[PDB]
Amino acid sequence: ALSKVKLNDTLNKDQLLSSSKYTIQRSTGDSIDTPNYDVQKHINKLCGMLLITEDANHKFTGLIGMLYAMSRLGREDTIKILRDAGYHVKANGVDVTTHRQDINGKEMKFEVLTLASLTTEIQINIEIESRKSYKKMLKEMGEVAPEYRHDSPDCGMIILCIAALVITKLAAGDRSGLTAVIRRANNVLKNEMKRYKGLLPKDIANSFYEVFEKHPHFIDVFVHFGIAQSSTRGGSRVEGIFAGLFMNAYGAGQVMLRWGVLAKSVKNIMLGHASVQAEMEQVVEVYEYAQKLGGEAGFYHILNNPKASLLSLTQFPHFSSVVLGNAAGLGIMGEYRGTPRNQDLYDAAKAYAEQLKENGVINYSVLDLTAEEL
Amino acid sequence: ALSKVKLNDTLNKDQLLSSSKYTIQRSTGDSIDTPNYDVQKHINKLCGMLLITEDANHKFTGLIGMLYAMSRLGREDTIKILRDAGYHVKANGVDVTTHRQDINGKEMKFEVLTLASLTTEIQINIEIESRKSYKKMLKEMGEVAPEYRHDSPDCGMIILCIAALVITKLAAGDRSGLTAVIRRANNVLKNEMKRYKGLLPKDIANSFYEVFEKHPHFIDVFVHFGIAQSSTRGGSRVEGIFAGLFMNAYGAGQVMLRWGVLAKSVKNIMLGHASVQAEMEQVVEVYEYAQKLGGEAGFYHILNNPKASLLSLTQFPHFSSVVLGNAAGLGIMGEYRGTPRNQDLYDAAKAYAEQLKENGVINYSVLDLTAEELEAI
RNA sequence: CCCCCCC
RNA sequence: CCCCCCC
RNA sequence: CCCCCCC
Ligand SMILES: O[B-](O)(O)O
Ligand SMILES: O[B-](O)(O)O
Repeated sequence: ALSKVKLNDTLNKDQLLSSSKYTIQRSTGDSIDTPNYDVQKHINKLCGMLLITEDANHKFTGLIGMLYAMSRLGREDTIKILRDAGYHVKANGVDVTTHRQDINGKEMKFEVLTLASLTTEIQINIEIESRKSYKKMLKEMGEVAPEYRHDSPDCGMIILCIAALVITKLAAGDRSGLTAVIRRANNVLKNEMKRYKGLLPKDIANSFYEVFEKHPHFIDVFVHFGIAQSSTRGGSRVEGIFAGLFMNAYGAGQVMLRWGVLAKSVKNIMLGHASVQAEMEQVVEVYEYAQKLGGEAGFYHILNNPKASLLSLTQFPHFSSVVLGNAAGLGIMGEYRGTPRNQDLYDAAKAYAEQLKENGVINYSVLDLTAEEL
Repeated sequence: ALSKVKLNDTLNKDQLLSSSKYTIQRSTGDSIDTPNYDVQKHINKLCGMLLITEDANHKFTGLIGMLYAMSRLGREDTIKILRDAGYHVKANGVDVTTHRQDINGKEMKFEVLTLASLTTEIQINIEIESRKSYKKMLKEMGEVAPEYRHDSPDCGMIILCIAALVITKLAAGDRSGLTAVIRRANNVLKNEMKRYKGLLPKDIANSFYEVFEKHPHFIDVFVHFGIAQSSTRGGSRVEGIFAGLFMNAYGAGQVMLRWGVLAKSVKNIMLGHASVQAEMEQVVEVYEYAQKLGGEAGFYHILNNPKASLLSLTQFPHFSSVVLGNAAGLGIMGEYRGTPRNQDLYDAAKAYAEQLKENGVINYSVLDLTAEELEAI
């Protein structure tokens, strides 16, 4: 039978990768700081110091943010996530030590962390500049409220909130999302920006973009932290904001998959086209593959998962075009940098979708109506 | 087939979070007082002291209320709830000690608790001001009845009754509910307010609002206490009031879910609309998800559970609008701060719902009627 | 190669 | 982001 | 909040 002449390449390719007899292990570099729960409070204070600092130097915030996420996971778990990801790790133990240095003649004491990635000389400067901003703040308002200070438990998570926004736009893979990252960091997180002078979306977002670009293993660390954080029973409102923003990243780099379901849901006529119907057998394969993977597939593009390519609908020019057309006709795309391979099908689908948002007839068969006198 | 082109994002997102291989542990701060059952009676007396005090300082009532809830749970269980929630806890043992201090020259004895959160100096002042209010009360009525005194077992739970009302309106997350909290604390809990001069709904409600804002882990403690309390076989009438008020919180921050079932139940015509029908596949996913979670989902918004966002119907502009319309047409909303994304669908649904409350024909097929002679009646 | 919107 | 009523 | 009769 001609029905038997088929080959499920999408499923078979996944099968090949899922059933590997051998494994690779990547060298991360020299050393990774793995802070445990004991150091967590200190990192939160360090995060707060950057947040209180007016016109702060967010060169290290991306890395500091990562340290806080790791301190929440705790040494044991963070090492486990690094090893499970496929990395050879030389773990550096983070401990609190008192450093004595004479700044402006007067000998001063500082509580610093034993970090390889962060110098003790740069750590003291974060505290130095924060104290300047704190005394200026104390001079302006007399007494500083718990909301405006570096001590606040929200501090670490506030920084990680923009990290969740960076992760949201990593699918583009070129820092193009930065504008949207800043925009959203202003709409959401508005109250947080009021309390902290150092909450500079652009500055912090670039720092995280840099850390994820320079250290791709940290993106795996963050994604797994975010999931672990989102597994919690409850928490603060800032922790709720983070969880929401982190979940906005789920399904990034696979918008066509969701827009495809939309086109079906709105019943765009162009889906029934002969050239679109030819692709159907194979488009179902990818949808069934996406269904099979479940939650796992959500962060496939964020973390550069090799199997992310398998979820592409771009390989089907006709279906992608009607899907993209429907999205344009419903006015839901833009400035989406996706181009339709078949222009005629796109234009036809865009036209029908534009006509759909003008009509709308009531389907009385859906409702459980008895004696109708309507 | 085009029927196969689907993706259950709601279910998959939950699956991802439910199957986490790794865990986070949060630092609560420095120390949390974990009082055991032995200290429970003392806290109830302290609660009673604030309740007998005319124009009492309810600055610490939110925290004292939490201590009573923890003393009912008992050290072991409270530590367990804190650890299960995802918090690193340095437990402080609460013990009763006698403190001698000379107030107005005369050396006085006081029974105080070894609390980190509450100073022994502030504890004595609660007792000092209560004694003043007690002697004034003794001068007014001669003999003080068991209902009017601080000794009463209801005291601790009376304070926790307004804590249940605060928890009821935490979904708004901005203290906006305070007006309703006070209002309800007057309708319900009316007899309790008669017996206690210090039962100031506004003052106590703000204290609990503050404690839940400053210490988010305490909201987890309270919710779990409330469930544990509501698991009881029986109790006092005040304990019954609490249980009822605590259960009013179940499903807060998810009113649209319940109003959606209402729209279906009343058979609002606008549900059959083309743009509403397109969303249907996905709206069922969330309803089935809510059905799957069961009782767990009830306090998802109260405790800032990460998965609470997944229960939102706001992501479906058309369905939400008809649901909100039906709620307005039936006159059940207001002043609900929810805005319909599709105005035309809302107005159409509001109109139909208004027409529904005017009609009403009897459906005789529902009843198990045999030989019908009602048409003659 | 894949990706690219909004929230 | 989510939420927001009444009881 | 719930409840509220009779036997
Ligand atoms: O543990 B180290 O090497 O002191 O940082
Ligand atoms: O147990 B403590 O430390 O005495 O309160």
